[PDB]
Amino acid sequence: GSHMASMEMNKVLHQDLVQATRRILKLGPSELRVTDAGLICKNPNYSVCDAMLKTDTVYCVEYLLSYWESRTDHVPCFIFKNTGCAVSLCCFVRAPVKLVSPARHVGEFNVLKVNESLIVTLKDIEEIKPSAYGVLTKCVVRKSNSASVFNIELIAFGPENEGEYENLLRELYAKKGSGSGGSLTLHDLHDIFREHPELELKYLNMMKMAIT
Repeated sequence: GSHMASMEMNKVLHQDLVQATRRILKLGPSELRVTDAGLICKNPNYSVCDAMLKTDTVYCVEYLLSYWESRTDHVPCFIFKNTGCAVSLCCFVRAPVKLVSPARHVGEFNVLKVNESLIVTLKDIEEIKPSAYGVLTKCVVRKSNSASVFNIELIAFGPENEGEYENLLRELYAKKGSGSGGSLTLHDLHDIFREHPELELKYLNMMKMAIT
């Protein structure tokens, strides 16, 4: 989390973030490029890991950003890059300060050319997402009709069944909110899931219904 952080603590953090990225994004075994752990929390211009995204596949980008924030205590910054025939999501502990390509922040629909950086942060997602309780923002990459271009859409998702979702939240409230009026926030979820990882699987498994 700083240039003076110990190698030992950095290695645990690096392993945590890499494993969580594979799990939360449901990546195949070869779909994550990992930067050497020796670089973490020093030069901010290097990512920790880059996820190689498939097209037409839902990715839980808001939840991943929120998880990283919970583990690092820094504001994460993920950057979509088009390497010619694939999009990578390059995951940084903190925003880089010099990028190879000109950069802009996501909206709901985006066209991603090669040698463009497309930044997504929690601040961007908060601006774009609905106000409804419990929504999570996902991203989907689509093949463009144009060569060397991909489209990236951000989509709101909710639970498949309200009642089963409510029953899961009840299990979380039995572990205990930090939100307005004692309601659970996503940061409450990360804290509970740290101690109850079986509930985290049950939660993510149900957040699969695109919202109107």
